Amino acid sequence: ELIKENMHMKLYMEGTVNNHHFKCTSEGEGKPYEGTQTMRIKVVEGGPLPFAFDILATSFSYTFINHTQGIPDFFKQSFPEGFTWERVTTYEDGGVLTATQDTSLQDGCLIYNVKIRGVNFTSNGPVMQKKTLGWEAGTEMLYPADGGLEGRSDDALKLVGGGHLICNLKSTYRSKKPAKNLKVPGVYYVDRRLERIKEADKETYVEQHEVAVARYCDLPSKL
Repeated sequence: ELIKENMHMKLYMEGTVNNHHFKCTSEGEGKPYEGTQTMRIKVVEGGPLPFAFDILATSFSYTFINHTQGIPDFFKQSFPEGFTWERVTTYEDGGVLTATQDTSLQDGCLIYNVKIRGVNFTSNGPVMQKKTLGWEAGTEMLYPADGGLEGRSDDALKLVGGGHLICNLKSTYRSKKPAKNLKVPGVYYVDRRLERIKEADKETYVEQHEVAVARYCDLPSKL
């Protein structure tokens, strides 16, 4: 098939957070049908970043979700054309980060092109002060909306001192195939655990791992 048991990826990211410009690149690999993946990330312009790398972590890969129980897989079905994602992330203490991503497949390698714009982060808040300690595991709900899918989650960012900062994610997923080799699923959920494995040099080198598994809701139904 086009999405093999093992797949590699390359990513290019550019953006600005509170008017601080940066670029990142990454390379990695994963098992798309197991829902696991690793990325080795470099900040290649604008490093060291004057803000928590964690706010970028969820912008570095939907092809690597284990879609269990035969859930129609909008992402894997989109190849060879690929798909795009876009998102607004709203932090409860003010910051808003928008992201646009193109996912393509080129000579057997997944290629990600991501652009990020973050504004209104409080200068003495935990993001700008680099007082974060990674993400809690989380659940995204995905549902069909306008010949595509949308997604929603509320995620918890760990803070120095043991607290959490919550943000809300609203995503839209659009296939580059025009619904002709694409079966779109019903409402479903993706459970994820994204972990930072290594970092060096003021977060200008970061290794990240994610496991992501899609599921219907299991619970018994009276109807």
